[PDB]
Amino acid sequence: VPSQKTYQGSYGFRLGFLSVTCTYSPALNKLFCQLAKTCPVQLWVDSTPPPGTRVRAMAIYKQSQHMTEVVRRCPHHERSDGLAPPQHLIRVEGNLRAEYLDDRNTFRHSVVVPCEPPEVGSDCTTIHYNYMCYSSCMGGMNRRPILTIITLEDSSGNLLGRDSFEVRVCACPGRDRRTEEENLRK
Ligand SMILES: [Cl-]
Ligand SMILES: [Mg+2]
Ligand SMILES: [Zn+2]
Repeated sequence: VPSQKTYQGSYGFRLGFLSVTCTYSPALNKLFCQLAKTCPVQLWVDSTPPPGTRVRAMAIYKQSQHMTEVVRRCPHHERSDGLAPPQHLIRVEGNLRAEYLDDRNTFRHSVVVPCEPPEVGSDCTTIHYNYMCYSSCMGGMNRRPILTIITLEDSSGNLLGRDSFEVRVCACPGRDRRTEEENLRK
């Protein structure tokens, strides 16, 4: 099972977050988003990682009883940008250099882009992710919560930093965030 251990590493790596289409709960460390819509995830570092640094996104099941199962789309949502394979839950929007990878040992999917410097007008680098299947989809996540694990890696795949967040893909992310936050209070 892929580690979800937070690891700021030598570069001080950590994530930040911004009709609601995507909303992040700091209290829950949980992103709520609509199907296939833009999810801006910010990459923050204290110092600039070397040339060739890469950023990988991968989904895992949050519950220990499901951690060994590969997160994939349900059959219905398999059937596009002509780049993300139809089985991949997570895709990147707006990056000409996205790589879609299947682990040969674990069968897990991931998407990698080069680590780029912050865009003009921003103190951080933002990646736009899309989630291609609902949390509730029978045959896919089937109501099981997931984590997205973001790893900062060197050009050879070695770990430089790690952070993570829970995700719910749902039709009414603002309402679902409110319900889960109010339920946490009560
Ligand atoms: Cl659900
Ligand atoms: Mg955090
Ligand atoms: Zn689905």
